[PDB]
Amino acid sequence: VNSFSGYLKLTDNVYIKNADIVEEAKKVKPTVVVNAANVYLKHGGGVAGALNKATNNAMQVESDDYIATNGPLKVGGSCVLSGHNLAKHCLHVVGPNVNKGEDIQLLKSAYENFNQHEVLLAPLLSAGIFGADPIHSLRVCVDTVRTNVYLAVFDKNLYDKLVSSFL
Ligand SMILES: CO[C@H]1O[C@H](COP(=O)(O)OP(=O)(O)OC[C@H]2O[C@@H](n3cnc4c(N)ncnc43)[C@H](O)[C@@H]2O)[C@@H](O)[C@H]1O
Repeated sequence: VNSFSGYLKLTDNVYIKNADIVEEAKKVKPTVVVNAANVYLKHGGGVAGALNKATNNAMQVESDDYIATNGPLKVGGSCVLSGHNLAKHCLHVVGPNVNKGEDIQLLKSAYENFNQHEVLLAPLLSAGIFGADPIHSLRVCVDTVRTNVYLAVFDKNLYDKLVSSFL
């Protein structure tokens, strides 16, 4: 469990690696993998689609069942579901959809959900299709998360820009 390796330490509790979060989950066997979700847990692409594909669609079946019973999440909110074959648990976190006008301050609330877990494998919330500036998402993560977060950044150019901008 939690076999993290090859990360660059950014702060006392935030680590970063240029990697596909799916390949990391398979190597690391984390207690918790974070999904960058929407409020309906419809895992249509990005991190969410990659995680769902790696669970052979079991994540989407489980998510549909949960939402049908319980209703949508709130923006900035989260829910723990099974991690299936990738992790013990998946923490589905809804960052704000900045491009659609949702309040970017909810990125703080989104990252605050990480603090209920001692160690997490995670992506940069809202930094893809939701349109938040990745450097900003990293800054909010560093300022908000107090537990141990291992960030997987798939794109090499972005990873280099994030590490350069942080260094
Ligand atoms: C389309 O629907 C989905 O996207 C919506 C949520 O959008 P988001 O902006 O919060 O998250 P996204 O996943 O787009 O990117 C977050 C960050 O992870 C990077 N990245 C992408 N794939 C990655 C991978 N396999 N491994 C590591 N890093 C990855 C991105 O380059 C970006 O920096 C929601 O509706 C959801 O169902």
